[PDB]
Amino acid sequence: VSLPRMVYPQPKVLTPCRKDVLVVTPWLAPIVWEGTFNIDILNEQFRLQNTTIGLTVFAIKKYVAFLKLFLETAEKHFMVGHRVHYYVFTDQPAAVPRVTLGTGRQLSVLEVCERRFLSEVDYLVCVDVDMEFRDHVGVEILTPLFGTLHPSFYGSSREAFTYERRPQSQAYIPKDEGDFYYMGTFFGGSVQEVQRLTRACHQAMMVDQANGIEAVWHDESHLNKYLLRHKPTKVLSPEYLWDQQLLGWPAVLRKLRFTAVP
Ligand SMILES: [Hg+2]
Ligand SMILES: [Hg+2]
Ligand SMILES: [Hg+2]
Ligand SMILES: [Hg+2]
Repeated sequence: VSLPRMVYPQPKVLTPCRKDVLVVTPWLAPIVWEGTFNIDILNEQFRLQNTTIGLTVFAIKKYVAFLKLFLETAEKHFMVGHRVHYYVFTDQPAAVPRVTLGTGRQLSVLEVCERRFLSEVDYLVCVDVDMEFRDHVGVEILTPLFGTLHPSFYGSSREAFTYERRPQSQAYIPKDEGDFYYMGTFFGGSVQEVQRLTRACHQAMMVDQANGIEAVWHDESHLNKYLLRHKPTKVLSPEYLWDQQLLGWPAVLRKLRFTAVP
């Protein structure tokens, strides 16, 4: 469908969008920083497709305590105006707080890549519960396949990346390979691409088990190997995954959108 008439500043062909950061990968995937996107344009494009976003979180044992703040802040900041289905995976279904949701937003509690996700959402976003949203996280992230730059490693050279370095692991990446170091959380994409990813990692991890080896950073090591060989269609800047107690608030981050809880 066509967009309506809209009034916004003209893009400036001869002005770089940012002079401080890389805003596109060498496979031409956007890297999402504040200033790169017009949110009104993007909201129109996604609303016109009647987009549903699923948000999955695991909350097991003590981690259930974090659900209240997680959901309440997602309600303020996550995909506001779009259809959202939260999927909470928990060992304690009765301890899930009753959080009031906006219209068009729903929550399922699943007691601990089901096909149920295909018929229900267009995109899946996979995060941890011990976080809170502090600023806009919206449709600018949505794409067939995305990962987020680990906040501790975005300025690192590939040699310093904590990839799995042992050739006997399926997650092995040598010193002369690697684009970015993606954090093993906050990834997502179309349901198809997310299921392909989780299926690949799950098979690689079982191969490692049979061979008596466990990757240095577990799930995250294997995510890094997957996204090296299957380039994400967007990459999110560390605005999308921050720890301000550990890392402060550098000038390169104009927004801190989704952050560790004390
Ligand atoms: Hg710009
Ligand atoms: Hg997921
Ligand atoms: Hg896995
Ligand atoms: Hg993975």
